[PDB]
Amino acid sequence: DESAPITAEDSWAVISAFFREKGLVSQQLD
Amino acid sequence: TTFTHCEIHPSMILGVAASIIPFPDHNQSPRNTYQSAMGKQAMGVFLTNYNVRMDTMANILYYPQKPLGTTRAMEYLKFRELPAGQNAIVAIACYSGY
Amino acid sequence: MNAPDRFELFLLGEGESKLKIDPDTKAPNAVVITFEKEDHTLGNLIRAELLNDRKVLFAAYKVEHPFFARFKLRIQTTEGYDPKDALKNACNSIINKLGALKTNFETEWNLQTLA
Amino acid sequence: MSNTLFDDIFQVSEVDPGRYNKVCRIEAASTTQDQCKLTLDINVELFPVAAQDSLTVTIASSLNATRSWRPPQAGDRSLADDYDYVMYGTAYKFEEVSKDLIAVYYSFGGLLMRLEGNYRNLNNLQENAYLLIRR
Amino acid sequence: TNASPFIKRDRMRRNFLRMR
Amino acid sequence: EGPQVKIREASKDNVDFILSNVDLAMANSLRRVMIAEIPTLAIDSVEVETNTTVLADEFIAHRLGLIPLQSMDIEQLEYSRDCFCEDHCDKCSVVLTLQAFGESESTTNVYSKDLVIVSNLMGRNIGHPIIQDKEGNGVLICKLRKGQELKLTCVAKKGIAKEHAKWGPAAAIEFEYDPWNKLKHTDYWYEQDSAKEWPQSKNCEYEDPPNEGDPFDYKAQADTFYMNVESVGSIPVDQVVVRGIDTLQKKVASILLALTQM
Amino acid sequence: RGNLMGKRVDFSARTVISGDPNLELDQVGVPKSIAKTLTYPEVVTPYNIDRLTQLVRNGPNEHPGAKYVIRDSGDRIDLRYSKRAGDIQLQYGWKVERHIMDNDPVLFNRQPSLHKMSMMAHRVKVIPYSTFRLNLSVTSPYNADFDGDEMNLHVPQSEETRAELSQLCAVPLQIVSPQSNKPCMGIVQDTLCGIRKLTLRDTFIELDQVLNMLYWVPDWDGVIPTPAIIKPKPLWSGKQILSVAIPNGIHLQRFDEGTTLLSPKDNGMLIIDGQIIFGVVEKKTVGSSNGGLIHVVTREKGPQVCAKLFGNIQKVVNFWLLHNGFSTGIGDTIADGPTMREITETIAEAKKKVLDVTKEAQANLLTAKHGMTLRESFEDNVVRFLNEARDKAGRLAEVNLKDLNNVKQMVMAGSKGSFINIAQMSACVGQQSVEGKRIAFGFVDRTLPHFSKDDYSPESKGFVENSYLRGLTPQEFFFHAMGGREGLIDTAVKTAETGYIQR
Amino acid sequence: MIVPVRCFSCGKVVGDKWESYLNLLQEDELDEGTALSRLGLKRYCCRRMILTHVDLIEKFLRYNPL
Amino acid sequence: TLSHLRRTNTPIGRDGKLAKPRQLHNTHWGLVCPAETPEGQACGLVKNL
Amino acid sequence: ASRHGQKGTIGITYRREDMPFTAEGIVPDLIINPHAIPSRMTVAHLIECLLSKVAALSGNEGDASPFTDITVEGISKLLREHGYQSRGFEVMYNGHTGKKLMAQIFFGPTYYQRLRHMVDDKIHARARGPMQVLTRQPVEGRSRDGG
Ligand SMILES: [Zn+2]
Ligand SMILES: [Zn+2]
Repeated sequence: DESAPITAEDSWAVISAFFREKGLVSQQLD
Repeated sequence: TTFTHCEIHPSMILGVAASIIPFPDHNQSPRNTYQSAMGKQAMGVFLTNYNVRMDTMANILYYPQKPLGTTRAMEYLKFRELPAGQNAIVAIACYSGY
Repeated sequence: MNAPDRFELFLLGEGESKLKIDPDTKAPNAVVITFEKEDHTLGNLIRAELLNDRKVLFAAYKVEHPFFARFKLRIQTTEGYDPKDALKNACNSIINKLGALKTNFETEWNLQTLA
Repeated sequence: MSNTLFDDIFQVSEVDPGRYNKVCRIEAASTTQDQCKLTLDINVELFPVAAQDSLTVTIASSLNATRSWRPPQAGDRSLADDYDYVMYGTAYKFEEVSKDLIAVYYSFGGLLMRLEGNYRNLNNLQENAYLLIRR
Repeated sequence: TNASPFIKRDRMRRNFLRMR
Repeated sequence: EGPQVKIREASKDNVDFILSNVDLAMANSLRRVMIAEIPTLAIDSVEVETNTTVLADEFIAHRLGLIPLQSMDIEQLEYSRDCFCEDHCDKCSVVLTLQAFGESESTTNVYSKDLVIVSNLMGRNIGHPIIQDKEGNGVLICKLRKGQELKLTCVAKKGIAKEHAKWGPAAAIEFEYDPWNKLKHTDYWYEQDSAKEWPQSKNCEYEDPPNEGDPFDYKAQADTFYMNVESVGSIPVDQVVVRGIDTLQKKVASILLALTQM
Repeated sequence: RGNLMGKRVDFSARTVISGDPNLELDQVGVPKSIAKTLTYPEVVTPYNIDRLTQLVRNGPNEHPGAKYVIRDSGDRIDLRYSKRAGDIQLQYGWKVERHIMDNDPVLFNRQPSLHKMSMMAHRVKVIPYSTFRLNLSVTSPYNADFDGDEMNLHVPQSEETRAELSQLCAVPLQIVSPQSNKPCMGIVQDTLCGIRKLTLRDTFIELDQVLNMLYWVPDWDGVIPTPAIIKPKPLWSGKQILSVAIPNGIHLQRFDEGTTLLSPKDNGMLIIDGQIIFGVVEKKTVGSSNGGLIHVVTREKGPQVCAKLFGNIQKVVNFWLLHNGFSTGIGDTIADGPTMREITETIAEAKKKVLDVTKEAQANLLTAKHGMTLRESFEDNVVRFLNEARDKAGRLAEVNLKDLNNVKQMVMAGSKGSFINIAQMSACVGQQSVEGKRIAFGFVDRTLPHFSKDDYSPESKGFVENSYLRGLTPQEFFFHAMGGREGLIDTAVKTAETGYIQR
Repeated sequence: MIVPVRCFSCGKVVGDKWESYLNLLQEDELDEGTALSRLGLKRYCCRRMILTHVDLIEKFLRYNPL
Repeated sequence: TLSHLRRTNTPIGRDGKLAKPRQLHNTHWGLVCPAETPEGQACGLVKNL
Repeated sequence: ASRHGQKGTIGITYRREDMPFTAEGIVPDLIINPHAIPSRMTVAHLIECLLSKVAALSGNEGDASPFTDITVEGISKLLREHGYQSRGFEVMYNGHTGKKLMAQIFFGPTYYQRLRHMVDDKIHARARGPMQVLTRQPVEGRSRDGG
């Protein structure tokens, strides 16, 4: 399946994508 | 049983130095307060260009090691790549003098 | 800086011997000896083996402070018998025992020798 | 000149652990002096004890102010030193109960006892003493 | 129970390489 | 004869053995002199002719100071403090030269075998760098690429372990006695059981279990030791054992002769 | 203010301290660079002539060193250049400047001073490895841990001043604080724990130790005490050996709640003729107290022998604690599982009674207790219930906890921690709060946006369920931070206000 | 940075097995635990040294000064 | 440094009250660290995202 | 300081000939007072040390993970089957003579770090130096040798 729910371990990848997009200094930069 | 939202992870209510606190539930809060105050005064490395990047104050140790303990976040804080201190072997003993 | 210098770990000080004896007045035939430039290495061993012999009476040794590589030692014995000769006898016993240890270890390791 | 000043056979009732690991507590009665009562602290391990054990006690005024102690000097010592439990301490307090039974509490360093008996009410002891217990 | 004291990542990458 | 000794297992680099019919103070003093007064040779003073790397110079110095060397004939030479000369005669010290060059496009390494003997060795087997791997490399120093030059003049004098760990040969120790608590010098922490909350010693089998119910043996005394010594390899392990014995005995003889002088 | 009632000074020192167990109270450890830097004038008499002449020949570097000389008139000849160095005859009626040789009187300061303390005088034993050094005793009246605080030092110049510092501001006549009508000195945490270890009946000791301590005490009479127990081996009690260090003719009685002269529970304390007889040394007898041992010996025997008394018992307990060794760990903290589930069901039944009371409130029938309001009575009931839950849990945990538990040994030994600390760290926390009311309805209708609306459950307001060891939930983490931050802000305002009113 | 010399804990010669510890990863696809096993430091006191060293000298040297 | 980029600072005045925002509030969730506060006369003034 | 606020300074330094040491001779790097623990209530330091030891024996790195399910029980069983004590206590020896030690010691690897306020910027002493022209008093500043 691909349509399964999401275990608590999984969200670190979401964090990875979010930081690779935004970066830490995103506030000042934006 | 009427949710509409869940957080990505409860660990991400923290801040920058707050990430570095290992097992930050497992102490008392004012200790976290002194830790966040203290971590700004740590040496180690700050950048990598320091052979050229002149400045007045600069503190570089010799052998920096990533800590044996860590949380998942300071991977994203790049702290694994550039650490603050190094590990050692500590002992807890009233060894009679000092 | 003009602290006392770093040759106080092992080197002898000029104009001063490796030891100075001193007579107490607290008990009959009781003396104390000042040692310096060494440590528990000789200290514990000399105290234990001088304790083992039983013609002598009482001993103990201590360091004043770890910042100085010196220590003291307190000896009394019964009359006629003397502390200095007692401890020199103790030292001969030490050197004899360990010399036996050395030669026996050498023979043991040679008879070990692989192939 | 060094003599026993009180000596009898005493029978322990039982023994209390006292939540420790090297000492315990004993209480005992005389066979002869039914007025007399004995309790005593003891290093429990180094001489084991049990219920229904007859024991003997001894005053031992001295062994024939003492100087610095001599290492035991293995030659023959014709003293009161040929039982097992030899034990030295200090007296501190005298007690009068029932107008007849005198009572004194000696010490041993960090050990205590309670002792009774009204016949020897001057012959009993005074500021410090020894102790001898056999088998 | 397994209780997950530690975890693996590129093995699961390769598992999805065979899954896809 | 007294202190009987028995071997267990030997190698090039670590020796474990049995010491019996001895005393606790004797063993402790053996350990102390073993880690403290075994004289050897190591690099101490460094002369930087020209540095170019991305590292600091005294950094390179302290990096150098821990390279061990061949240490057989170390008795032959003399301490600079007692030597009548000045500035490192051939009797009292040795000379080291290091050369590297930024030649390749890729990064370059420097191994500790690249340093060379310089001055008069006078035939005493002294001061070669130890190699341990299969590939003849003394352990790493610094990395360079295409543009950087190091010219190193280095002088190595005697030194001892007690004032600085540079001259320590030991760098490990092991120590055991009464593996089975028979002397009962200390109890164990426990929360519900002394036994199951602890593991057995590896030294368990050479002494019997404590018979489970006999009274406490009071007049016993310490013996039956278990020494495993693993040297660095700058000097052979049998040599460090016998030489520690030698320096202990010479020290005690010195204090005896000073006494009889007094 | 900055120029008349306070100003800058001369002859000053400022470093950071470390402890030491081998230096008695009237000394202080002074680093030798500072000894070179400072000075002190003397005079030239027939008495001091040779030692002063030698120390002048010693030059301005070697540690007993001189820097300046003063002849009859306004004469300042400096010894650094001084090409006529080995030539001055140093006539009478003159003044020389020298370094600090040892046991000079010296006045001590630490910011910020509050009372008659912080102002001790000291003698000096000069120490290398540059820093200060002082006795572990005097630490709490100095009101300074070793967290990096710095000290302030001054040196008198003339003999009147030196004498009056020596006779008034030295430690041994400052043992009892005038302000608190009880002595405020004290043996402290580590040696306190060690002496509680030593005083126990069940332990003993051997020759090799007891001879070494008997040499360790500086004023030992050259007489060994007798064996306490003889049969296979001489042995001694820790009480027996400590009785050597206690000086003679001192008497105390404690007699609290056991103490029927044959103490089964082994409390109490009684000393005849300077020798221990029985009891357990503990801070509530041997530390700072109204009927203190220190109070007794100072008031009776004479207030400087007590200095050597601290020196004696401090050195002895230190050296015995060396070969003894002592520590703690997690195995102190974790406890028995059945007791854990008893804690669990205790909290559970507390929650159940809370739920019952809330239901009674929610069906409108209540007492509406007199004085306060309906909701206030509800708050009182739930607060009282949860606090009874917390300390009943703590009582159960403490009574289950074992007798070889080292942190229990620490706390009933005295120095640090408490029953409240152990229970707090091991079983539960209790509801964090600000100003008595529990965590207010910040957002509308509820506490935090993560529960459903309109609740007063212990989870809702955030009574803390778990202990430390098992972890927390984020909500409890957040409330804990709330209470701590409240503590910090009130401290950081009250310090300025109390400083103003004190001045 | 540079893997250091002579472990604080034990003190034996460390870093001989360093690039070896590298090449027991890439061309062997070898798990680190058994890698440290066959590497052969039976204590842990040295095992931690290589377990937590982080290279910096590569990022250092991939500048091009002079 | 990565701490010091994300700083915030309010003005208040000299003394101020205490229920006023010197101390933390429940509204702060998910936005500002409930631990990383500076200490000394400005605790609860500076705060970190 | 620690990672939990245990600031201070260094008392002295010995060497290995009298530092405390164990069966495998793992001499320690630094030693502190247990009295920090039951007053500052810092359990996190201890759990960090225990997880650090099991990480060192495993070869795997550790985990902190503020709101998760890793417990002392799992840590204990893992490090137990790695062949040591179930909690972190240890047989230990005398530095001087090497007799047995009565108690046992929790002891192992931990992460520390270094501060900035070093001693050489704070050592400062003065006698009869420069004068300020407004007030004829000793001037300020460690830089210009103040008071
Ligand atoms: Zn020469
Ligand atoms: Zn190692």
